[PDB]
Amino acid sequence: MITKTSKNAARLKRHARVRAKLSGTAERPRLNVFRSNKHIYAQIIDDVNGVTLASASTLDKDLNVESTGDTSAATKVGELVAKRAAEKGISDVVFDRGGYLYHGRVKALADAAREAGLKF
Amino acid sequence: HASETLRGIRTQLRTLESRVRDRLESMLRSSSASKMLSDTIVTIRNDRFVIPVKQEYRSSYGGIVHDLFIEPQAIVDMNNSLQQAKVKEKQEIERILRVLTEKTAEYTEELFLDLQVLQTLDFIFAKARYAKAVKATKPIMNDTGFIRLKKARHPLLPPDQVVANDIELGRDFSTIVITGPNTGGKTVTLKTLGLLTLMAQSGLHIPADEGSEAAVFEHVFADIGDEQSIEQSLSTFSSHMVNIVGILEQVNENSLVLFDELGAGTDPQEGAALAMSILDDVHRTNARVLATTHYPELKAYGYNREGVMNASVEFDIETLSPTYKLLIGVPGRSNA
Amino acid sequence: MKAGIHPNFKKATVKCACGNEFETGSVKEEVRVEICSECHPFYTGRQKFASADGRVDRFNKKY
Amino acid sequence: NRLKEKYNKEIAPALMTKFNYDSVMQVPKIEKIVINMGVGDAVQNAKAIDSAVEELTFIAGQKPVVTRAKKSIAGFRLREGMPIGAKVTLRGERMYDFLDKLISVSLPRVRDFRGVSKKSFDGRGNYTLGIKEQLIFPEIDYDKVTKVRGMDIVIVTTANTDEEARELLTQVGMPF
RNA sequence: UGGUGGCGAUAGCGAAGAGGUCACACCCGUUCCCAUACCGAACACGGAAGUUAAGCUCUUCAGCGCCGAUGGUAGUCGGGGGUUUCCCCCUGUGAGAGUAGGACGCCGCCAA
RNA sequence: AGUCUUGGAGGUAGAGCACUGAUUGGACUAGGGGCCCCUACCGGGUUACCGAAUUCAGUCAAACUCCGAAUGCCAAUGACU
Repeated sequence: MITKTSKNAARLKRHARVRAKLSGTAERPRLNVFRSNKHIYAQIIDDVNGVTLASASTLDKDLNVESTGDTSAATKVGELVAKRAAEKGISDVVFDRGGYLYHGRVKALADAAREAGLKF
Repeated sequence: HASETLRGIRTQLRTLESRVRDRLESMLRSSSASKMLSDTIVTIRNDRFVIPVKQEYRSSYGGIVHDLFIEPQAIVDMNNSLQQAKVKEKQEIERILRVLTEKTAEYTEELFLDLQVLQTLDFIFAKARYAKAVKATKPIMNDTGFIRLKKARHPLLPPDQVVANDIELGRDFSTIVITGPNTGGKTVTLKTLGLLTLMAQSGLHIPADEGSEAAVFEHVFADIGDEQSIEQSLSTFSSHMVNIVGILEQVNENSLVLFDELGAGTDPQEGAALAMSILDDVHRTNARVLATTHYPELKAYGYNREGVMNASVEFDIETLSPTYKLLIGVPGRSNA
Repeated sequence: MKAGIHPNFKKATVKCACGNEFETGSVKEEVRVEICSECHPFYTGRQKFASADGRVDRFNKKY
Repeated sequence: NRLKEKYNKEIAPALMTKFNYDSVMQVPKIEKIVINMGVGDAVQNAKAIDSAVEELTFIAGQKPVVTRAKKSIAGFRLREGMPIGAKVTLRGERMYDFLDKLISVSLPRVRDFRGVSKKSFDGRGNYTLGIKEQLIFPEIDYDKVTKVRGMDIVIVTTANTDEEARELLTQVGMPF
């Protein structure tokens, strides 16, 4: 009857552990990333007002790919997020890794944002 | 549906097991009792449902310790009733098996007659599946001791390696003497006539073509032997001679006789003289005879005797190979 | 699987004196055995020798 | 393989139909098999820790851990942080191969093996042993064997009840 | 439906049902990235054979737990009195527990 | 400086068991003494001879608080003296 908690619980504990020191304010919103077994989602949020400024996902109809969970898909999602943040002139952003290690898809999305021009 | 008693016993077992599970579950969802258990779950020991229990908690319980593991007192009665239901089950099944024994005992004659009918049909149909499987024809099978194997083939050779021969015996002549050098078609012609006769006399179809005829002999006789091992060439002549003596004691007008190299393994003149005298002895019985020989003297035998026919096997001097073709009415020439 | 900290696993054909062959990933390339599962009497159901010698005493009143 | 296909094709469907589960993966599964050595005899023989570590690497390629005392004790002359026993966790093809080797050789190789303990079910659904002989199966090199103390094996399963775990083990081939 | 914040468990624990075609998770293996004092257990690497059991949602209950009155009581600033290791009166203030009751959740953003 | 007004820090009287301690009776109780039977201190039969632990109820605490006053202190905005 061995039982083990879900990965999402661990992910939330890690995300809270991270947010305990960082937060999103005006001219410096957060950049959250959520992993899914079939997708990945990114959002720009202002913790001061609890309002999202821009978001993206592998479900978007523009800049779409069939991989849906590959480094290339993450890079394209990051490029789209940076394009949205350029259209909406925030001019800055802070990275909020949702407890995930800055190794794979998260690193790819961050590098895509950096290359696009989103300065952390 | 076998009996209402069996249905009631099945209902008693399923309802009593469900009552066991519900009673265990009422113990296991009781919050005051959960402290005393190792687990809020059912377990089994010694073919009983039991509760898993903390070893230090021992004197608090009302139940039989199995191992702690405990069978509670309220379920001992249920498990005993289930045991009685298993006893009633096996009694019911033995009763129904005795009833089935009686119902089979009523239809003994029908079962035996159906078994005989199906064994007859399986025998008939297996023979016919074999007869179709070797692409073989019904022999025209006769009391006149007559054979006409049209385009006859040795059954133990492949259908593309074998050579087809017309063999006819027991009409215009009762004896055939196959003359010529020891070429592998003489003995193969003997074994072909013999095999196809035993196949045909059993109602098994023969590797010979449509309109073939074969004979209902009362007996078949063979002196067909390998010259085994040169330590024994007079054990060969003597063994052949002992077999020939045994054939001569028993042969009749209703007999087939097959002879390979009569009088071999001795002086050729004495061998040929023995062979002619043995063939004359057998020929007087009006038995059907096929003989082979390499002796020159026997090339005159079927010209000088009424009811005897000479034959030979065709040989290709250009390839140094036997053609295995039988030539009836033509004596064999030597080509040494 | 760490690099080099563990020995190389190799598929081997576990053999028995009775002829039974079993395959398991083992360090040894081959493993010779005398008593396999079926060879051991307990796995053979009611063993003949044990089922024959397990009778209770009868006081030896034969004589 | 030789065990995975057998399981998936005989134990899972049969046990599912027997227990009337509401889903396919509700069938209990053997999660892992943990092997432990337990010894603090290391107090008197510092090199004893090396023993059962070279043997465990041969039993299973997975190198064991040098577990250390989590608490000191005077009755045993122990101090926190000193090495005591060894641990191994088999998950994947390793546990299947270990089960195969065990069932095929170890149990039949024991001289007086008859009706293994039925008691040593957890209540919970796990099954637990302490082999007392250090040379149970052939990979232990009888010649190189000097000490005779066997191994703890702990079979862990997702079974919610001991009954279903017993059925799973019996169908797998545990000769109870 | 999912992600993301604020509000004091009136949010939480416990027991029973319904949901996955999407979505979220279970799941399949380690060739690739990464890794485990041992391990694809965890973290990663790609996918979708099947699974709604569990996680997660929608429902139910007052069982643990939580919030929680009014009145009165004790205590008490100030004034006064007495048999003064303490007690009593007056203006004002005013507890905890106990109850009556509430509650098995409310709103802000974004995508579908 | 005095107050009318507000918001604060705070753990004192009071009350209390929700922690740490002392403690009364009841239900139950693993375990330890005593008659002992045979008896490898192994197996029991009993005790109101004691009793860890749990549970119900009921007491006490300067250095115990799930709780918490009245008073006193700081300052501010609008006001009189």
